[PDB]
Amino acid sequence: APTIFSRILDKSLPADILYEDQQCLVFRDVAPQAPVHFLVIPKKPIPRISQAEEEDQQLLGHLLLVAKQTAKAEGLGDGYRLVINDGKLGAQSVYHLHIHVLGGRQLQWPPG
Amino acid sequence: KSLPADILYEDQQCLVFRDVAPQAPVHFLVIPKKPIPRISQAEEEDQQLLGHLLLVAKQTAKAEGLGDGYRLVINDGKLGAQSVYHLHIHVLGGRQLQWPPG
Ligand code: NA
Repeated sequence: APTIFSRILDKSLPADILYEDQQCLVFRDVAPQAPVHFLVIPKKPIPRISQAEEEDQQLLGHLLLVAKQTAKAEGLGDGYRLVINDGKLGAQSVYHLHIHVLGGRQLQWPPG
Repeated sequence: KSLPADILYEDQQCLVFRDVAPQAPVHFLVIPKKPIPRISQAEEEDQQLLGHLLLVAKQTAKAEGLGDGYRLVINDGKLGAQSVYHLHIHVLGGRQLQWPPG
């Protein structure tokens, strides 16, 4: 059961790719919820953060470092929010691990 | 009346404690013991620690009974609504989270 992210990864679905390496891919959200809204995904198709395991420690740290690097590259110096959704109550849309990065507006509280 | 503080988890690398102004029936906070003021100021040397914090977040979520789903949130700076200038991972569960996430 590959998710739609398999098409972003294999480039069969065009996307605005901000960053790519052997471990991960970064691309703009199809439906931005802020002036800047992008996703950091692992190439390893970890379905959800609840299903990450000890072996994924280095990859998970790499995803946060790529998120904060890309946030700087996208001019989010006045701040931003990183979001990971798990499961139904999380509103997880796609069952491939992704970090949302939202900036360029005041994010409110609570976070949904 | 702010709720009583409570540590859910502690190891050599981190502390997990309840949010005393919770925004969900389950709402806790994952912090490194290492002084990292904000995620934008993490550096390459923090890679293992940052993955450790996400694994602790997921593990604590399971211990708190968040099997139906939950949300992890990291705020950076004023536009992120970052309230304390120390790295915090917010974990929220026990209700439907909405979209957008603020
Ligand atoms: Na201690």
